[PDB]
Amino acid sequence: MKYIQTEQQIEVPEGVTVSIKSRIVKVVGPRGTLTKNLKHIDVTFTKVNNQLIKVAVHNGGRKHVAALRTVKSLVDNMITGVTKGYKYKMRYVYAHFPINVNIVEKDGAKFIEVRNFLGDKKIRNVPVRDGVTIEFSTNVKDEIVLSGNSVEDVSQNAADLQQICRVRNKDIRKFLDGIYVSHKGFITEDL
Amino acid sequence: MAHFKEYQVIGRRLPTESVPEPKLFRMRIFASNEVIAKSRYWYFLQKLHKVKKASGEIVSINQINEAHPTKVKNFGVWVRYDSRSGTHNMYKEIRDVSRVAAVETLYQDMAARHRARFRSIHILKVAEIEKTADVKRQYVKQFLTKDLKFPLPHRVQKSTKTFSYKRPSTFY
Amino acid sequence: VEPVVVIDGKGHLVGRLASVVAKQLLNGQKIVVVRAEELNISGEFFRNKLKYHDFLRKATAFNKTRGPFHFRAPSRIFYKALRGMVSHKTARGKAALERLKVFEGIPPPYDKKKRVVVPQALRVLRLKPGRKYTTLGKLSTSVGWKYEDVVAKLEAKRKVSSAEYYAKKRAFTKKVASANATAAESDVAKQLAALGY
Amino acid sequence: TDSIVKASNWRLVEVGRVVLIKKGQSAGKLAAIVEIIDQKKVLIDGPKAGVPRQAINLGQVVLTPLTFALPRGARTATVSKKWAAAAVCEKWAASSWAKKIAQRERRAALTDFERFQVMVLRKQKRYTVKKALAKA
RNA sequence: UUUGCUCCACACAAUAUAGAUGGAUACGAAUAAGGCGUCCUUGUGGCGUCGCUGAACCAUAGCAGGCUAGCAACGGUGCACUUGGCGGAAAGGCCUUGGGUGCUUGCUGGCGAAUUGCAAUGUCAUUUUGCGUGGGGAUAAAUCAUUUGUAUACGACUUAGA
RNA sequence: GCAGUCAAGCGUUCAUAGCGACAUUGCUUUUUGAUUCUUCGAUGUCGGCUCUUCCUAUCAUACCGAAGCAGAAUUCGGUAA
RNA sequence: AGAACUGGCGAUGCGGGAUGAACCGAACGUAGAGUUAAGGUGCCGGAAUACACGCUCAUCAGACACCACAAAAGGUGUUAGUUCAUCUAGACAGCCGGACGGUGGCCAUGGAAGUCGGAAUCCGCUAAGGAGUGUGUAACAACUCACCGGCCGAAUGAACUA
RNA sequence: GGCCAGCAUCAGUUUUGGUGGCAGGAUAAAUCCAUAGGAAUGUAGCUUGCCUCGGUAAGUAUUAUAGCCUGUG
Ligand SMILES: [K+]
Ligand SMILES: [Mg+2]
Ligand SMILES: [Mg+2]
Ligand SMILES: [Mg+2]
Ligand SMILES: [Mg+2]
Ligand SMILES: [Mg+2]
Ligand SMILES: [Mg+2]
Ligand SMILES: [Mg+2]
Ligand SMILES: [Mg+2]
Ligand SMILES: [Mg+2]
Ligand SMILES: [Mg+2]
Ligand SMILES: [Mg+2]
Ligand SMILES: [Mg+2]
Ligand SMILES: [Mg+2]
Ligand SMILES: [Mg+2]
Repeated sequence: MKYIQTEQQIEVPEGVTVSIKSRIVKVVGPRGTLTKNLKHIDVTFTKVNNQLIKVAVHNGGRKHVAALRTVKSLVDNMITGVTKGYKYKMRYVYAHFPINVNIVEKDGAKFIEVRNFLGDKKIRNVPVRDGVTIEFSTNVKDEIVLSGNSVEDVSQNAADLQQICRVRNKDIRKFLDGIYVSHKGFITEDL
Repeated sequence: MAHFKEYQVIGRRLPTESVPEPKLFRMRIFASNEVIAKSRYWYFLQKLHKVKKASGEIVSINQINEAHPTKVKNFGVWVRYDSRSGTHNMYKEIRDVSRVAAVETLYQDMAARHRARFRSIHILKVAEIEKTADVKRQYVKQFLTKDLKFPLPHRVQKSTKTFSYKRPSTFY
Repeated sequence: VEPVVVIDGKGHLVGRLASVVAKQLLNGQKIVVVRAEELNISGEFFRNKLKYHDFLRKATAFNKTRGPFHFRAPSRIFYKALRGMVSHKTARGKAALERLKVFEGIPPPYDKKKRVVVPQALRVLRLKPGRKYTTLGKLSTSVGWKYEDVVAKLEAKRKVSSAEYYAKKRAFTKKVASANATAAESDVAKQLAALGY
Repeated sequence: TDSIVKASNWRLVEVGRVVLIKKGQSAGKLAAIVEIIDQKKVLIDGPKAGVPRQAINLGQVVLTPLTFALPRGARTATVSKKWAAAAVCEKWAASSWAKKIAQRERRAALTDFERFQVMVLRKQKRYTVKKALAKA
């Protein structure tokens, strides 16, 4: 249909500064600085009042306007990650063999090490992406917590941990063992 | 067929001893020239009434010029066209300054979107939508908003020379 | 309009650039193409990789050394396009092809010479925005070109040197512009402006 | 501490936008967008320069940075009046763009004797400028 | 080497020309963005300005560009010297110091041009080679034959021999 | 010969895990025909042996999805020569 | 493989369909100039990287008749339409709150508690509430949905066509 | 006299520009002018509501401190 103009609003809270040169977005907040290259989308950013950015697509087709809202969501996630942070809680699930998850170092590289998954003698190692913090939750049995500014990095680190523990050659409806994301929220409570 | 003109064509169904002064049927035909206009008149008249060019006569043919060719109008266009597997009526809307321009746009659009050639299309009606909010197509409605402005991003300048020494810009 | 035209191949839509260049050589113009690794091809990198693999499987069955030769370097890919658009089996086509040089990066003969572009072959002017395109250097590396890193390193070095040259030139140009801005209200300058200069 | 977003200001297809006709019967005259037909088509009117009121493809004109207040659909007399009040011709002639067009037309109009005089004057100005550049 | 070889300079003979006829005139990156100028609190900063093509810029007057006389200014430019630096991707080029010499159309004079007859590319470029005149430089190998067998149909290979 | 579509039914209940009637759309040229265009001043007529290469409609091996996949075994399917 | 009519090839070059007896165009003495046919005009290749409105992104894209193949059936890919509906008297989505009394209704089911269940989908209060929409439990207790509200703000749903 | 050309004025064929006078149509339609009537993507004005300059929102209001549409001449 080639809609004349489509636009989305990105709300900027008080303690956040958004610097957008051509299509490289830098978001600065209390928790840190995030950066995203969006030169692949052909959108136009415009600051309105220092609390509102508008992102627009002119003469855009269906896919172009579909990507506009994706741009808005990505910038919103950047802002949410520098203000509230992102935290993913994963639970270990096993029928018989306890899963042994720890943090080890290889040349100072901070791997999540998984042993005894379904009795395996193989040691699985999932690197920790920079910016992601791993904390093992006390008062909850078999819970690993991944926290960070970038939802992309924390969710991909959690997904790597989940994927490393896929069951092979078994009915997965029965052999349900693995490390599964049980919660995805923010670092700051009740916000 | 070409850049269109609109003609009124009036034909007669030639008088006989029993029926002098026959009924003088008129049509509005979009065609590139008067020959095609009269051919189209006989085509549609043969579709409608018991007559043909051999048993009838063209009483008049007159180009109808747009009354206000320099005012932008919204047109509702009812067409009937043959697809590859059937016949369909469709209603479309075209923004243009004249009926002939709207009909040229319509033929282009039918050929582009439904691969319907001129021979497969009947223009049932072209009418100015006098009142906005009777425009019922979004691709026309979006141009009827107040204070409509829009940029033209990524301007491409046509070079008159093979080689440029500047690494051009698409600013506008 | 020059004895040699040096085309900076960066972002230049290999087929359209090849068409322009082939016509230029056949018309008798000497062409030097630089930065062939930064040429573009419309379509996804995976598409163009698949096309090159279709090219790769073609070979003389009884002796592969007779078959079509699959050159991996970006300059030779561009050369293949040009040769396919030149009548290369005739003496005229041979002469046209000797009127051509293609390089990865900008080697020392041409790094201090003016580079031109071809607007009718430029990707940013030709391709619809949002259309995916391939970079010749990436494609060439994927199909077995060995010198992407060396070319990139030498290009970074050349860019440092060329930026220093341009800083000096910009300073001198500002000086000349100031000296022309002064004596712009002179009688000679007013007469020149009256005549259009 | 303030958000910075580069504005990237475009020339807008809008009623009152001044355009320069680049090809056609007008070919170098100023006209005003009277209203917008489609994404690619506008109704323009150039009554001061002699551009007839017409629907034109946006690819046949180049938008100028000049705009003036004009109501949508304004007729030719109204366009003329508002154009005169906004003094569009003076604003356009003051721009480097129109000055460049005029300079290229003047250079095209130079005779051979005038070109010789241009050479002599350029040599004189060059002597002065090179001396100044060596001094500084 | 019945004076051989090489380099440079000059002259003379050839030899051709995928095709000179003012100058290939150097940022990088982006293009839903940039260039330049300027300012500061030096940034993804503010302000100003430009584009809308090189239709530019530079160069360009003088018997294919002669011979002369001045003015003005210490500029521009050619040459051969020369100071130092940078350049290895195919550098073989780029920049810079100093003096010398010529030209200078920045400006103002004096003389010359004709008859190539009303046009005729009306010969102005550079590619190789040879020769002669000077200057400078250096003073071997390879193959056959013989020999080895790490080789081998023959060639080839791989060894040895003042 | 191989592969689709529909889905009445089978599959304890459940059309489609796996199948699938009545119909119907195709593909292939490893079947056999049909034809008689080439060859009757001659293209050496079975099979095997030997050897190379190609195809994929994959038997195995690699990695996977599905199941009427608890395990084991197996079946259906994908990328794959 | 066999007939009808015509036009062809055979017997025929020429321009076009890359190529080809038959197709398209056009039939032919030797030349010059002009204009065209069919077919083309990015480059090969003579001729607009012409103008204009749309459509299409293909991890097997498509690209001019004869002709050198592809079908049924499918796809919230994307485009344009047909018809029927909902909707500022607030449409669909999401979130939040409730979602009854009689009544754990009767019948029974081993155990059913609005819901393994069987008939009626009972009345009242109703904005709404179905003897319930489903789940859960041996049953329960309990949830959950339809449903109704709050927010939200203008579009939405379905079946079809190509 | 032979060979090869240059220009001018013509003739035959043709190609490519500049410019003049007419004819027709709805004696183009338009624009423009005048007039009558309208509504809106509602201009001025006016009322209600905000408050960061002072502007904005909702109504009313058919030319006013913009205009436009239609008919007629
Ligand atoms: K035979
Ligand atoms: Mg198993
Ligand atoms: Mg190799
Ligand atoms: Mg036969
Ligand atoms: Mg024989
Ligand atoms: Mg034989
Ligand atoms: Mg044989
Ligand atoms: Mg397969
Ligand atoms: Mg015969
Ligand atoms: Mg024939
Ligand atoms: Mg063919
Ligand atoms: Mg002839
Ligand atoms: Mg050509
Ligand atoms: Mg189909
Ligand atoms: Mg004549």
